[PDB]
Amino acid sequence: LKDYALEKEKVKKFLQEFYQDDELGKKQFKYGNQLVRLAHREQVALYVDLDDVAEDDPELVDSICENARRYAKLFADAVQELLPQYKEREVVNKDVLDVYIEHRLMMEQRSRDPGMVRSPQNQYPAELMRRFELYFQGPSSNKPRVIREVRADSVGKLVTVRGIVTRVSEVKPKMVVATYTCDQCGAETYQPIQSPTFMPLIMCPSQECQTNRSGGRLYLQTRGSRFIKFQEMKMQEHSDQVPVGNIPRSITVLVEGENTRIAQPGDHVSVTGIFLPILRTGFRQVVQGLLSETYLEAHRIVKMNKSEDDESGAGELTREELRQIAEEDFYEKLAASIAPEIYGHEDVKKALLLLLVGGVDQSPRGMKIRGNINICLMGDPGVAKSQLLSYIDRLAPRSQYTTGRGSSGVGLTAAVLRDSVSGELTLEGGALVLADQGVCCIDEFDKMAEADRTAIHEVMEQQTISIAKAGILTTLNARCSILAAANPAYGRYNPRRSLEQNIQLPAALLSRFDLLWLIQDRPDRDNDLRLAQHITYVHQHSRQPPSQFEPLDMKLMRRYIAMCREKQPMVPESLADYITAAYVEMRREAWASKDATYTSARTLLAILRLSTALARLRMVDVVEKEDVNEAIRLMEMSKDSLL
Amino acid sequence: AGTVVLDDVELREAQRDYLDFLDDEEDQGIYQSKVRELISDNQYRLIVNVNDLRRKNEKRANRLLNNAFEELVAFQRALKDFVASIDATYAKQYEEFYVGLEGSFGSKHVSPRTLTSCFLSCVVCVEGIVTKCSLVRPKVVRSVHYCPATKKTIERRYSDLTTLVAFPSSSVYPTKDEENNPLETEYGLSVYKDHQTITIQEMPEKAPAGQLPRSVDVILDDDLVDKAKPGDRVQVVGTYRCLPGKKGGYTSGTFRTVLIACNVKQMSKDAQPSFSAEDIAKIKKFSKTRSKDIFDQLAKSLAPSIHGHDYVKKAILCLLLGGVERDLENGSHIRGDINILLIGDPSVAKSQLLRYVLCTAPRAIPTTGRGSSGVGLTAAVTTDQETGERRLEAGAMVLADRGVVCIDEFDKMSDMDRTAIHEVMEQGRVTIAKAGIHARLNARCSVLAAANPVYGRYDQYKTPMENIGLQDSLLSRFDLLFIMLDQMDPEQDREISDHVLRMHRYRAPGEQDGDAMPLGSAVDILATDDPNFSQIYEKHDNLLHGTKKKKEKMVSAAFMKKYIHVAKIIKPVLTQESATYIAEEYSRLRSQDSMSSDTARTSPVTARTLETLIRLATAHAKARMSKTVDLQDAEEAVELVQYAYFKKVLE
DNA sequence: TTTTTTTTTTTTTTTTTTTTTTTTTTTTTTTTTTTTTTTTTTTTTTTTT
DNA sequence: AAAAAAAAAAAAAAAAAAAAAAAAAAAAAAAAAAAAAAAAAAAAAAAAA
Ligand SMILES: Nc1ncnc2c1ncn2[C@@H]1O[C@H](COP(=O)(O)OP(=O)(O)OP(=O)(O)O)[C@@H](O)[C@H]1O
Ligand SMILES: Nc1ncnc2c1ncn2[C@@H]1O[C@H](COP(=O)(O)OP(=O)(O)OP(=O)(O)O)[C@@H](O)[C@H]1O
Ligand SMILES: [Mg+2]
Ligand SMILES: [Mg+2]
Ligand SMILES: [Zn+2]
Repeated sequence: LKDYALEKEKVKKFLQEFYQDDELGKKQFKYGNQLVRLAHREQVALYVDLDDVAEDDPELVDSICENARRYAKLFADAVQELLPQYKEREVVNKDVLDVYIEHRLMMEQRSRDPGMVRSPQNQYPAELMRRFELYFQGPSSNKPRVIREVRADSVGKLVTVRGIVTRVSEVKPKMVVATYTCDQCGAETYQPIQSPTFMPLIMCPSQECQTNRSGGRLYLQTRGSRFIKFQEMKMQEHSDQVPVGNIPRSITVLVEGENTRIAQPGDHVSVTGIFLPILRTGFRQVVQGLLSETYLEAHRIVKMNKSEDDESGAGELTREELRQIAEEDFYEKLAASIAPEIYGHEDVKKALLLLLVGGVDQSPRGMKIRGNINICLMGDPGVAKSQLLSYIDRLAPRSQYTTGRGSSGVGLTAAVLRDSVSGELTLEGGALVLADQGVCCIDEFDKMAEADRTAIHEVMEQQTISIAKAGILTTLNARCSILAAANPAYGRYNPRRSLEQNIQLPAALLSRFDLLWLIQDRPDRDNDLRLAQHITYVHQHSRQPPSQFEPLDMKLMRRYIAMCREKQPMVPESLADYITAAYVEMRREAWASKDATYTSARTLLAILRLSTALARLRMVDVVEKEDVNEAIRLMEMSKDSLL
Repeated sequence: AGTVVLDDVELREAQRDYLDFLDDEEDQGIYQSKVRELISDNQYRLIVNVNDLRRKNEKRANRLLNNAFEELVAFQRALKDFVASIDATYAKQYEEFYVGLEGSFGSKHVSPRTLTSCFLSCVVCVEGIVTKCSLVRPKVVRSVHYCPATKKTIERRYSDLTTLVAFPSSSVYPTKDEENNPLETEYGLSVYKDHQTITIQEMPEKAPAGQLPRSVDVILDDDLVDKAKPGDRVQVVGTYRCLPGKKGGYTSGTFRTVLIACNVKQMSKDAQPSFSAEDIAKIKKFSKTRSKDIFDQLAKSLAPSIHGHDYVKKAILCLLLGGVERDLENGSHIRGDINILLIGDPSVAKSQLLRYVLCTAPRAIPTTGRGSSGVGLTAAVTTDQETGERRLEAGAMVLADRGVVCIDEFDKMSDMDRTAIHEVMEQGRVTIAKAGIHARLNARCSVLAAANPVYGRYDQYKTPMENIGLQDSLLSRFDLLFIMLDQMDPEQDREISDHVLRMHRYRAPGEQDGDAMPLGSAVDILATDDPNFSQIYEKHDNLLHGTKKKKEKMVSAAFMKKYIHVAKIIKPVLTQESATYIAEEYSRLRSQDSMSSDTARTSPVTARTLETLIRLATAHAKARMSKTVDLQDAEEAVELVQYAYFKKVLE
């Protein structure tokens, strides 16, 4: 229907004279600069934002979104033609593929014969000599689609979907152009690969071996060939977009090139790409017809909404965030912003913020002490333990939420599972691995299987998982902080029994928890009325009642916490005696009493990492005495409910 | 050889008959309206009741039920003509308009067991349960190619030869130009329709007991694909056909048969009800005319065969109506589902209340204490075993999403199962994970459970804690707990025995004529239509042997179903007077000194009790169709909670 | 309610059969057509009294 | 003027090679599926104050 020479001129015109004031208001050619950067081989990926294209040619954006594979090819053609005139120096040949490109180009010039018309097969395939790769960023005027509803009517179209990443293969080399050499001639043979399989060539087709009518067997080699970083992921529907009685649907996303190594399993992502078929020929197909599988050829992969990425590299922000972080009540404001719909539990929220920020990991002369804070909320029924855990799951960047026994066994640990790219046995992690450097919220901790409690022992202290079962012999790597929620021994605290007889945790597991918080709800008229007013306001308006400080948005909380995270403070010597005295005093009162939990050196280490976290929240580089004071006070408030 | 049919007399007559049946404008234009309606909401399949066709043209009806593809292609030509007449632009926007069939199939109503070879190429209705769905695959129906060498663009069409002979030239995908120039396919310009194969098994409760089940393969084409999922009880109407084998040279004479669906439908209990304008007028009249005591009128009319338990019936109405889910901006969730537990003495009609809600409520799932075990109750994770991948399997409480799980003998359920349902009973979701897959399935259900106390019978002289053998964590998420007690009072016995004996004497009018026995045996079911997928409604029941006589009527079951469906959608908003009353009420409930001595707590009072005060008040307001939660609603909620949460211990 | 043996039971495969599908594949005669002869039926230049 | 000749010269019949056309044409191997059974890990219910 349409003429692609004119479309190529259109996309050339867009690339050459589109400008924006992004550089601090200075008017830059957004894509000409990148053509410069990738003509000098300083850049590989060119993300063509289609919002930019739509500013001056919405019909082009419609055509792109309707074919989306013709236009990716057109854009690659156009940029490849524009690169020579944007090259202002000579590339340093940073790579080994670059040497092959340079030798091929130089040989082609050397035997040029510019006026002689060479065969269509006597040329280098375009894909063999590109070194860049071009991707679309979907127009924002396209509303994201739901994985279930991306069907045959959108094959070939550019669509945007979002879901949880459930499974990512390892990055492995996918052949793009298979290069062969001959045993007779000295020409190279190229076989661009489009299918998932290919039959390697046997005889060479070069001009010399045809003239000579020689054998000319050709040999497949990796050295001149083109591979691309390839990776296959499975992405899954979000829970709040599944039909009522249904399970979430998956989609295969084929990720190649510079989009690899972005998504990890557990990530919430938005993927823009072309919905494309794979011919699926070969089977003993029941039905006649050209049936095919489907996949999303990823163009843009964006983590989001709990695993947001770009803010991390954008730590520089407004003067405001400077002024709130500088404020003295910043710690109180961040603590209050944790689940504002839950009323009360101010100190619990302070401790939870400490778990999110965490302490500093020590590595002294090969004896690792982990800076993770593990917290257990040992509480009465209906005191909002699960709500706090679910909130912390929605907040923390790498967080997995686990209730009683749905995620038991290999749902926490790893399992060996078959792959598809290589058909061998890959290792897949469970909740403790999917939360490797984040939080794992274990709800109903007390009703957990004993094997899983043992695994949690070894995770909490050594921060690994040792498996020596039949198919698996590995030490997984689980650097997570455990946020546990449990009920006392008989579902409710019994003041007639002893504290550890209510906790029903062994001393070893009880010591694994830096802060173990008792939450009792004794009735009382004033506090019950206040709690009821808060709850009824939340029901009435879907928001917490207004207070003096507006709670921070969960994006701001993530950014503030992440900005705190890279702030390793050191305990000074001037605090050594103060900390030691606090620990000794705490230790003495532990056995002076008859209603105290197990206390050990881990209690000191808990003081020390809690105070390090508190110092970190103030963005200081040394721990002060107020941090140690706040750590001590939180440690007493953990059991304050007993009084 | 390529010929065209200059004149097919049969095709002409068939198309004329079908267009005549569809025009319908003189005969109260039902299909006229149906076609304009599918044009309106942008569909391209018309569901045609074969009873209407049998009325208008019986000869077509027989020909269509017996020669399915010929007649269906004629009828789809006629339908495209009709759509083009009504709207030519919409008609050109779709290449094909399909006709699905509906209604009563006499002997063409089968199960996967009785679907035999005497039905090949006939339209059949098959009922069963989905055992496996395939992936939804696109099948190319029109491939567009571009030759960069010559700038030419070609297109190649592929007819649906699924059940017809396919010669190998029919399925060649063009890769080269005639000059052997490489073609490249235009995926966004090519046309693909999506394709899916399911297997329908004979329903386990319909199959002969002890025999292995029988299945049928079913083909689903575009817009019919995602209509069923494994474990669904569906009705599939289609053509029964023998699939072509692969070009051989020797054949064993055996053909794979398959059902090519022309319509798929679910259990009609779970479908959106049809609402004639008179029905909406009647609902508005009901709600507006009787507003103070409408809730009690609906409640006492709930399970008419069960005498008494009026508070239990009010609570069950609240469960059927539900609170309103809160969806906070930060993603936090508060449930609007009401969970009810009945503990009682033997034979106090609590299994009967569970069964009534099973009959009445949409998406109600049964279960007994040990009939479901964890994985069978919540979801499961299995491995596909043919692709090597993890697969999620929905259990009872996922299938009951936006529905009810009616758990009976809840006490005899194992402790691990109740631990498993803790998370569903409050968060309305099932968190499940093996290592290759993790998911958070939606299970937004309300649990109606029946249990027996420890020792089988309730002990009046023991604390309800010592008598209900459940812990405060499990009890507290049951937001209403009713001790249904067998008191052997003689006047109560008068009342109950009278009611029961009166229910054991009633004959259904007309159907029963004096001595009839109801049963039918394994053929009589397929003889007539299924009252599970089948397509003037009064308001009050007429007086009969159910009741003697008085100045208070009985809401009809059908009207109550329609009314509850309408009222369930309402989202009454809590007012400030209601909020203050509920807050102070809850604060008073928590403080024990307000409640007498010798009166124990059946279940603990927590913040969940406040949430359930709100939920019950909201459900009451829904019943009145208020759009606001007024003080009467809050009072009814508080009195229900007050009745449920305390029991008098005797001595 | 901490410890402990049968029980499956989901997952790895392996077997393993039965059935459907796949893969492989020039030579040899015959016949029309054209271009030749060849006997016979004319027919067109030879001469006489 | 006709009477022998003595060729064309047309036909039927033959040959007579070509050069093209026409006519013959299952069994052996594989794979996939669906079903089994088996080693291992995992999840149940009987034990006692
Ligand atoms: N302090 C509170 N503020 C706001 N809401 C609360 C509070 N306490 C309880 N709730 C409400 O009560 C409901 C139950 O809370 P949740 O399920 O978190 O209890 P839980 O601590 O998990 O109890 P269990 O130990 O039984 O699991 C939630 O909807 C929550 O909103
Ligand atoms: N109040 C009542 N009104 C009408 N019928 C009743 C009543 N009480 C008992 N019945 C009759 O008793 C019979 C048994 O009732 P059901 O099976 O529901 O008892 P149950 O409470 O479930 O007993 P269990 O607790 O032992 O399971 C039913 O057929 C029911 O009709
Ligand atoms: Mg909880
Ligand atoms: Mg019962
Ligand atoms: Zn060669």
